Amino acid sequence: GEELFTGVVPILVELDGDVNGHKFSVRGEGEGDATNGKLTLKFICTTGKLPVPWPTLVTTLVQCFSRYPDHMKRHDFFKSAMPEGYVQERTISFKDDGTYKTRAEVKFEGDTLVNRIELKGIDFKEDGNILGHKLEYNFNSHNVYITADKQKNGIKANFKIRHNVEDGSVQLADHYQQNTPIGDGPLPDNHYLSTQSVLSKDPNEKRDHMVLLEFVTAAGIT
Amino acid sequence: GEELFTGVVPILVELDGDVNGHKFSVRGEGEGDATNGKLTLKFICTTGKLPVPWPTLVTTLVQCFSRYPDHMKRHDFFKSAMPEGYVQERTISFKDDGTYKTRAEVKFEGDTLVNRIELKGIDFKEDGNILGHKLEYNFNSHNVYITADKQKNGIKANFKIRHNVEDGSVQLADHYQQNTPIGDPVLLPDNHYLSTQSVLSKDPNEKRDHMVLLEFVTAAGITHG
Ligand SMILES: *c1ccc(O)c2ncccc12
Ligand SMILES: *c1ccc(O)c2ncccc12
Ligand SMILES: [Cs+]
Ligand SMILES: [Cs+]
Ligand SMILES: [Cs+]
Ligand SMILES: [Cs+]
Ligand SMILES: [Cs+]
Ligand SMILES: [Cs+]
Ligand SMILES: [Cs+]
Ligand SMILES: [Cs+]
Ligand SMILES: [Cs+]
Repeated sequence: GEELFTGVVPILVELDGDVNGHKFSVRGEGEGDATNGKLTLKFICTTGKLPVPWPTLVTTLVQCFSRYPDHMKRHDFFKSAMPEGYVQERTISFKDDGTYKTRAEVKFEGDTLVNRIELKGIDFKEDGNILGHKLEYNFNSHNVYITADKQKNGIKANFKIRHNVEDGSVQLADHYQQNTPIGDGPLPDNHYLSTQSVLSKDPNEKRDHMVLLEFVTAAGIT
Repeated sequence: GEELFTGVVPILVELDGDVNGHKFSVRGEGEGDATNGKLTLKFICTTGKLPVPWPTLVTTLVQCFSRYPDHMKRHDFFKSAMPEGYVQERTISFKDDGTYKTRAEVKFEGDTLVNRIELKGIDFKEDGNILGHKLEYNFNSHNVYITADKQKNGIKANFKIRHNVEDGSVQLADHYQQNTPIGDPVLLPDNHYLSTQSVLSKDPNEKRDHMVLLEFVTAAGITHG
């Protein structure tokens, strides 16, 4: 599938979410360069104010843009499932707080890469770090370990994401990730990805938004 | 002094370190844009394989290229020391491990911003996160609290750097930083903070132990202003 990702590919992300009843929608437009492992996107909240902090939606808001080095091309599941695409289902548990439950489809629609997502956050408490909006405008992770699930013909990943809290503490986010191809065609070994995220604001944007620049690279101590 | 950083300024970094007896040198070339708070550099180890993981040297490998907002220009200590420059002394205590001790001079040689540092690390353990090289190739986002030292006509800062470890844990690096002008008039700031976001990458066309660093630093904390 590593064919349609040479050159720059336009990205559209659509998310419809519901956290504790608070229903919202986010639309992100941009473009990705898998050759350089580069993502340049801009998300806005189409419905109004975002009920959760932007960093909390980073993991949910296209791993098919990660740069796989030429000697690790056998590890690329994300590209392989294209243009048929894959389904990314996730469960994100926030320590001492609520839980995100996401289901998304990442596929090629025309010559534009699309990530369409349904999100259901429940049992979220306040003050907290999510509903109370006390997470800083940044993002830290790594390194994410991807395994193959040959029993479902997809991949499984489990990782811990630490969100920096404004007081100086740390908000834990346990990600349990499952990916399963839509079509049939394409099974990687134990490898890790290395995305690096930087968050900013559009000075000419008076709405709720997040400008995301990202650097994803595949690597492996094997 | 701030008018020296309008536009793109070339940057030369030179780091000479000694960790547990292991001597090493790092040479960095790049350019910085203080208006956008952008910072592009490339560091190489000219003495061979780096004895320490790259992330631990990022904090020591030029805060005069940070983006200060229009209303906080009067609180920009770093640019006001230019072109004569400033001295930046640091003690970095790694929790349950050794300690870096650094002293740097950041000044304008010709039309080039040069950071010449001296590093000495002691009491590091071999099977630890640093000498055992257990740290992941990244760098977390941070918020530094910059305060004014009116007794040294300079500034003070103390912060916590979290380096990611391979086993899914965190290696804490406690930084103690003090910046002093030469004397020689400098702007002493009010209580404010810097926000830092870095990205480390490699050059595939380099066969030497290196680090390609991209960095975005912005200033905030003062209410208008
Ligand atoms: C997805 C998007 C951005 C990140 O920084 C990231 N880190 C770790 C795992 C997944 C992921
Ligand atoms: C210097 C460079 C990059 C960083 O991320 C950083 N963080 C905190 C203090 C200093 C510093
Ligand atoms: Cs743009
Ligand atoms: Cs939970
Ligand atoms: Cs499951
Ligand atoms: Cs040499
Ligand atoms: Cs290293
Ligand atoms: Cs120590
Ligand atoms: Cs980062
Ligand atoms: Cs001191
Ligand atoms: Cs002096």
